[PDB]
Amino acid sequence: LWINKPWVHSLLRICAIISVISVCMNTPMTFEHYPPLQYVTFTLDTLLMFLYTAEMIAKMHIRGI
Repeated sequence: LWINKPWVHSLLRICAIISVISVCMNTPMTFEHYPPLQYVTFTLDTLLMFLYTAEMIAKMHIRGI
């Protein structure tokens, strides 16, 4: 349906790459270097978690648990 767009899956893949980058940018030394990076990765993780939870609950609305 709306969440099964041909390009929305590419958006999800790009989001996964962004999540990989963010988790690669989560170190005590990196945060000490740039606490702004700490805030940025927190916000990115929050957005990605929101999107992935939404798509998971939408997907499970059709297929059984």
